[PDB]
Amino acid sequence: NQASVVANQLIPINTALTLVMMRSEVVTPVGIPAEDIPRLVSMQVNRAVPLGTTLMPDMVKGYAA
Repeated sequence: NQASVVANQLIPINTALTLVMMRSEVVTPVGIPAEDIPRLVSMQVNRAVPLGTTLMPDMVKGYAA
């Protein structure tokens, strides 16, 4: 079971991510892993991502693979 980066807090659109708005939890589908948690710091999202939402790389502008 691979853990992904789920939203730990209410992340609004046009806003940067933070350690507080990130956590390691199992979810579906298998998106971004919890290994690049510090690499996806202060990353602006294309849309609004609420709590309990798999963080994908396609949505994260700048983050690829």
